[PDB]
Amino acid sequence: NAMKIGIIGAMEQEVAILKDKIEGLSTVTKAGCTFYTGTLNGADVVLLQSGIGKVAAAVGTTLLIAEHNVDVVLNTGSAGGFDSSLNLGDVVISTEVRHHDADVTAFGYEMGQMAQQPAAFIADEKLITTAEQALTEMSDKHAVRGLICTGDVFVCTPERQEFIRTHFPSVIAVEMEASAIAQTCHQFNTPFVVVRAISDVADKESPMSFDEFLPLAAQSSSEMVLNMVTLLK
Amino acid sequence: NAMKIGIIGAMEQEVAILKDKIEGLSTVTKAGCTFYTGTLNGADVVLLQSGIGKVAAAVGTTLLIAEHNVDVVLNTGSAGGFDSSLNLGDVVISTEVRHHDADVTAFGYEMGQMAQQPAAFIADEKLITTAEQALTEMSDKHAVRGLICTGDVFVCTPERQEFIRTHFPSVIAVEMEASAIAQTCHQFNTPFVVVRAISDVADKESPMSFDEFLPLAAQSSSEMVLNMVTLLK
Ligand SMILES: Nc1ncnc2cc[nH]c12
Ligand SMILES: Nc1ncnc2cc[nH]c12
Ligand SMILES: [Ca+2]
Ligand SMILES: [Ca+2]
Ligand SMILES: [Ca+2]
Ligand SMILES: [Cl-]
Ligand SMILES: [Cl-]
Ligand SMILES: [Cl-]
Ligand SMILES: [Cl-]
Ligand SMILES: [Cl-]
Repeated sequence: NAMKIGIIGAMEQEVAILKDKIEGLSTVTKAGCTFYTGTLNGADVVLLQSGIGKVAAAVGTTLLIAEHNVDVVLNTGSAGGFDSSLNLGDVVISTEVRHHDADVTAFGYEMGQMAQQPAAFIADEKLITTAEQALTEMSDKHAVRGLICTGDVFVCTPERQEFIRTHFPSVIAVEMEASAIAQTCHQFNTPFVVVRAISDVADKESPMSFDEFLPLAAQSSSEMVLNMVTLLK
Repeated sequence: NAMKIGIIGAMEQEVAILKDKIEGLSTVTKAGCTFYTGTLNGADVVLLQSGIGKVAAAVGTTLLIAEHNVDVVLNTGSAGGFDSSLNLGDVVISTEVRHHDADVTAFGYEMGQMAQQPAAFIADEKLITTAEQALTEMSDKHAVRGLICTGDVFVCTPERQEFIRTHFPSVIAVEMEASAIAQTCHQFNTPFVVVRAISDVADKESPMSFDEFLPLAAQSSSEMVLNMVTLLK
């Protein structure tokens, strides 16, 4: 018996680096998802390319846990930076994750809290400790640990930035899958962590420059995840 | 072999009427979802209580299709009315569904279209025909057929109604799961239809009157689904 490590990225570029390192690779496709199973430095992994956004991530995470038998989930890829200390390419590690675009305050929930869910999804303590160790193995890579907020939006306006900061002042980064991954993992009682890297600062120029910085972000976040899975073997 | 009809409702009250009609019932729970399997007037059904919101609906729909082997999906329950002809308790039938809260327009997608997804999810022609025949079997029940818009929000402010109407002028009703169910069905190439009923008109009065009319909405939409399953079996 060994841990089975799920790794989730949304986009082809976010998974390709890790894909090509897997040994004893097998491939499955289902519901628009691709699953690459094998070993990464002797760790048993299942690497999922989910697609973008909350529903795609939830579909894929569900399959990853229910059909691919993973024990923990690591979410890799790019994110939009909100913490002022971040630079492009820097790592972000989730302490917790929230939906920035959920509002059932009608019924007394706090902003971001989905009905019947906790207000925040707490990343696993052991996986955070593993992420810290993984970061030390990189060459002078800066990270920030903190709240990651997700919505079905690529944030690129000052108005949407101000809404998010009004309700989630501690937010360090935004993206489009983490809270779906985290919620699904909560429903399945599965440990998770998000270890992404910054592609942009979620401003008006960001949609145009995303593509130029995605390779950097994918490289950083992939190097984190490779170091983590090796630590977990 | 017979068609296996999946039926999805978010809340206990949305599934309770149908649950008690099932014959040869068996129950299982997974990931915060409850699945009620048996027959409804001789049709093979799997009735899912998913939970509220897009992620919960996606998790449940994924299990319903992948693990419970359903061939079609009917989404039941309550919705907030937008079309001016709708009264409390009236039925809404989806022609198509969109995410009202998705925005990746800066990458060229249209409003509401998720990246890597079609702009709208089209309800199945045969299931819509069946819904129309079910509606005729009711005693003088008014319905509107049209676009249903989903988001992770219980809509109850004029500002949010105005945003939705600005971007989706043909919307007939809003709710919190349909686009997740429909996207998941798209990904699984599974037919779907939404056949909900009106609990409120998505205004400032709607948070505190929802509960009074949820039983009415559950009654109408359950009667539609029961009529449909008899026809589809
Ligand atoms: N600005 C942004 N908004 C949402 N997701 C991402 C992912 C990278 N940049 C982002
Ligand atoms: N006003 C509303 N907004 C979202 N979903 C529902 C479901 C019933 N009424 C609704
Ligand atoms: Ca062992
Ligand atoms: Ca290789
Ligand atoms: Ca560019
Ligand atoms: Cl890509
Ligand atoms: Cl920090
Ligand atoms: Cl209920
Ligand atoms: Cl949800
Ligand atoms: Cl009509």
